[PDB]
Amino acid sequence: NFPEYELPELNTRAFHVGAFGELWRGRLRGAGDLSLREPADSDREDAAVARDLDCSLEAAAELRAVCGLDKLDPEVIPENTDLVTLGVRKRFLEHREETITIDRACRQETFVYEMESHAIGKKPENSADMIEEGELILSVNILYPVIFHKHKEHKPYQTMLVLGSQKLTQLRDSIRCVSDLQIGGEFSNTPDQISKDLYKSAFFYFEGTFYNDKRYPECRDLSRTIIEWSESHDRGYGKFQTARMEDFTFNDLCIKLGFPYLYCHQGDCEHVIVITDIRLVHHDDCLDRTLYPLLIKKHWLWTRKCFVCKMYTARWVTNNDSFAPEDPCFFCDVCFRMLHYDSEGNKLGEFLAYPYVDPGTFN
Amino acid sequence: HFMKPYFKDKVTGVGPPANEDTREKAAQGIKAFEELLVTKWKNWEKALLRKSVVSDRKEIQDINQLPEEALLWEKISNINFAEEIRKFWQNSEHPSINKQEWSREEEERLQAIAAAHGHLEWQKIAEELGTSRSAFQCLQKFQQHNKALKRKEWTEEEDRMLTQLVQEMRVGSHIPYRRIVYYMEGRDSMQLIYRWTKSLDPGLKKGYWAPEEDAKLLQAVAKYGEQDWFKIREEVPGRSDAQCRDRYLRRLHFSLKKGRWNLKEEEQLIELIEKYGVGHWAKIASELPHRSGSQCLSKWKIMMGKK
Amino acid sequence: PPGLQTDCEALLSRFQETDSVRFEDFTELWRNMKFGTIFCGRMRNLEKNMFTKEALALAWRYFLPPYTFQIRVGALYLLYGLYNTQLCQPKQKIRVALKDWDEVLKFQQDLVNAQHFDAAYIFRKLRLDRAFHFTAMPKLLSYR
DNA sequence: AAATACTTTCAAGTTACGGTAAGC
DNA sequence: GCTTACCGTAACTTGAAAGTATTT
Ligand SMILES: [Zn+2]
Ligand SMILES: [Zn+2]
Repeated sequence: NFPEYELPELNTRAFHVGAFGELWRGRLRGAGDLSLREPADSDREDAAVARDLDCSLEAAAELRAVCGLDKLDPEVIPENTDLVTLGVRKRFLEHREETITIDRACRQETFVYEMESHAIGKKPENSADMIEEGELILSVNILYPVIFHKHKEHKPYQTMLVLGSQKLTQLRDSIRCVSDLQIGGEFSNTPDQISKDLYKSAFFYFEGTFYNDKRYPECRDLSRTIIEWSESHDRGYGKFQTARMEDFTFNDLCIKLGFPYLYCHQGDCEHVIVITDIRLVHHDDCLDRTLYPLLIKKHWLWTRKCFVCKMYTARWVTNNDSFAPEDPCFFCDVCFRMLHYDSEGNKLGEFLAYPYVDPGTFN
Repeated sequence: HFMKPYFKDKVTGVGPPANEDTREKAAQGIKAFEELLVTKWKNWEKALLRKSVVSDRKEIQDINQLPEEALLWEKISNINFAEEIRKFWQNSEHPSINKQEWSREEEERLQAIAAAHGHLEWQKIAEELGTSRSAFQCLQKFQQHNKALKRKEWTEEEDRMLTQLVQEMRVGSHIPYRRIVYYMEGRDSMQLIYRWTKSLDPGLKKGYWAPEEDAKLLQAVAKYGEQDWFKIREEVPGRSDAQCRDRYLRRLHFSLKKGRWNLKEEEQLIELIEKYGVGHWAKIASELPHRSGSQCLSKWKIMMGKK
Repeated sequence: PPGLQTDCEALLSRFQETDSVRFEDFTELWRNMKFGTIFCGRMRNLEKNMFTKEALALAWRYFLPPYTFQIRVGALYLLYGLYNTQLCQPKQKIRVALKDWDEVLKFQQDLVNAQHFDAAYIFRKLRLDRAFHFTAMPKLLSYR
């Protein structure tokens, strides 16, 4: 199961992931060169090379001597000539120091760095929770649904690392969407007063087969409509199949690298998943099991402020209101109750008001 | 292409019909992501709107010699180009929507009448004061001018809330303050940044300065030459930016005479207050050969005390 | 990556010309052009990581079979040097695919086969110091 | 109509001030 | 009478994300 290119530079032919992992483990673990243990030595390592490399001991000693590491002012660019990279870096640094008054780590750069590298090198506090030596590591990309206008041109995404031996549902749980917290009923003449976790039923779509969530009784099934419609008369998408999500783990999932699979949850909210770059577990990454899945990338979405104060964040959204100049006008908790109620609900009758859990504060 | 809907018929692209949870969720009242964004209208849109409204809104003579003043729905909106026009034009409404620059004299009446009226029935006051505005604009002005929506005073009980929130919502060095202000009652991002960075941090040190700290601060300043105090803060062991700046400028400078006053420096200070101003002390200290910014203010207060 | 491939090909050609390969002879060039100062530009953390991974990936690319027998050994030396002198706290690592490993091992054993133990011990030490990431494919993949 | 640009906003901060409640 | 840390806001500032006037 050699994973090669199907399309020229962008796509990979399908392959059973578990067979790939077993292929690496069998091909490589025989020499004992993948392990998760952090680190007369000289002549003993010399005998080790003379027995493994199988060169006469003299050559091993000569090489252990002449190779070394020393043969091959820290943050200062010297005058070194034959380095185009150093020349360009020096020019940029000079132009930067002559054109800036306050230079430091910006908010976006520190955000992305401290998000990506904030768990590496960690160790399990318990001893029975450490990850295995041969389990895989899969990087998945989950695109955001469109929330602003600009997301229609340069759509963003979020990334999270998921092991190769844990079930689908442990990634289903950990995909963070705001559409699991929407509560908006219709509060118009009642200003004071369950969430969108009343009905939870989602599914994956991997290489033609649907994976449904039938753990707890609800309106569990959600892939029935597509099966009914898109293949009886369309004649355009071949044949689909079902399989309960909580039964399969990531090794069983025959997939492709760099293809837009699907994840639909809470009715019609759909995220496009683009898996990429599966590898083996190293001894540097966070060696644990209760931290996976964990996200290593995210988006710094804006936040909406109330249209009147312009100082707090929106909490109530009013539709078809006879006061505001715009139809979907948002408000804080002070503007709302100070402008829309005369000590009583619905100052003016033609007026709709709903709670508004904004995404910028919940991401 | 693959965004929404993911399943689209190759020939047509309609997409699969509605789900069951989808129809139930829409019937409940929950709003999609696309329902909370609305496109704004460009200038040409407003021009076309107005001219269509004018065109829509002896008698044969009356038609054609009509002045543009007197004249100034589905048919127009659909055929020519759909309820935002019914609100945009009714609320842009050239004849009677005039949010001119707010002159100072109307502000006092608005504030006093709003306070006396109970801060309620904004349509009623916006029709009572006869201000040629809407109810919304009066509230917006009253809120922007309001001086009772913030706190500007840190108590004991809210420092702990700040600490708990910033310790449960701190990933690495990234500290998102706006989400905290959402969870923090009656504050905003500026005040939380101030408090956490300057006073409330557990790491920082609060106390007197020993001579060794003074020597290190002098070396750091001589390295950096009285700029970029956020870099200087590193050399001094834990002291904040504000502490270093204030201490060096107004306490430790190489030549800033301090102690009791005399007659002559009093002479210069009194004349200079009567000349460069009384409400600002930066310039008053700037001309004064020895004393600093704070010392001039303190001395003026002591003068008032003596009088 | 401001034109690394220019310097990389400069050093690799200046070492091709010798036809006397040995780590006694590559280190001479490594210190005569002082290619070890390429990581002392006073950079931040993100640019440091990106630059290190780009340099290591480029050297790896130059190591692969579709080159001569002369470029490959010099690129192996370059891999060794770059991985050993990079200034990172969690040192960035080179990226090996799956379709490459069999031929890489074949080349290594052929090189050991005839008294060329220099590059042999270099590669053995790279493998032994846990410097690799064993991935399905070299570069991250995604439609766009 | 796809593609390209320029100018807005948002959210970390950083700096320069005005005062305070203390100290001998 | 003096000094000394603390206190808190107005206004700049770096730069990606998001708007949006113009191109062929
Ligand atoms: Zn979602
Ligand atoms: Zn408000």
